[PDB]
Amino acid sequence: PFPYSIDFVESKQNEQLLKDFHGERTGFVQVGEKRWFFPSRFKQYAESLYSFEARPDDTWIVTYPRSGTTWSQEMVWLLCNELDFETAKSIPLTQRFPFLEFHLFVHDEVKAEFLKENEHDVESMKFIEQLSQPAGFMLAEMKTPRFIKTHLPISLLPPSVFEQKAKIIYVARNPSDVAVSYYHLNRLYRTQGYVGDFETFYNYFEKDLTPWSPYWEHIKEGWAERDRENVLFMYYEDMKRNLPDTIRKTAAFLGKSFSDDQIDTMCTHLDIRNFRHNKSVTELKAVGILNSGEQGFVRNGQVRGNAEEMTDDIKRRLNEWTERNLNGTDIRFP
Ligand SMILES: [Cl-]
Repeated sequence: PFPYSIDFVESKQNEQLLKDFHGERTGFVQVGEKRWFFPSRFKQYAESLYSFEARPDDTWIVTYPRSGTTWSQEMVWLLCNELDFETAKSIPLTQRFPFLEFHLFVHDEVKAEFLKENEHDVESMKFIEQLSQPAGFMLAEMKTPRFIKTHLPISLLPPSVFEQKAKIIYVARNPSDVAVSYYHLNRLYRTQGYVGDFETFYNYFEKDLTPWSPYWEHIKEGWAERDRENVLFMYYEDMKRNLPDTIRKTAAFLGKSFSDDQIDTMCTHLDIRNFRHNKSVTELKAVGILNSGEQGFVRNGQVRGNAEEMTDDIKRRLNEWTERNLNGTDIRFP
């Protein structure tokens, strides 16, 4: 029984969101007192998501979007699979490390466009249809330890995750870098279908009218669980600043043990230079669900601490938003 209210966004805001977000064609919902933001299919799948059955040997990665999720998944999958680089290379990360709630973001009317554009390839069409099915069905069938990615906040996780004490890695990333990266995610994924500029996107993000917002409630919930024995909380910039410490610490949290030589191969694999050529960074592309015109940011990233999309006005608003939300907490980005 799904315990929280699911209400459509107020009529006029909902109308404006549909003008700017072409990946959704019915509308957007806000969930419970914190008003967690989702497209319409959340209402259809809320019960089946919430009653998903975690296992005590599951490894969950829980992040706000573009908070180091793909890099962490690659690091974690390898640490839990005896550094099997060959298997990691040959099987896509989306199969090795499925995304619990991706199916929320495949609207029937957008799916029909994808199918039209791939109508002459039966395998492409099966792939697209599967995107719209819950990952939970194939996860439930697995008889080996599972690796689950989600952006669902702590308060919307299946209660079975904490009941079973499944291990959770929570990664937090500073809101300036999240805003710019999440903007690019919204342009890259036609399931989002965002058409506007960075400033219009920041306006939505600051109002918690982007999926999995409120951002600050996401971070605070993660911070409020980090003391549990089955939760490891890290800041994105700390993880990237010291790969050897990140790898050892993560390995230790997961109950795994590796040599200096093994830690070194994992540092090489996860180095920004090599990771830029990793398959998990570049299937979605082949059926044209990724926008091939938006691979600029994928190839190049942002100028560190001064994204070209950033304006002094938006910088100042990010500072004030940060102050309002972190005042009277001990949360501090590196
Ligand atoms: Cl950070």
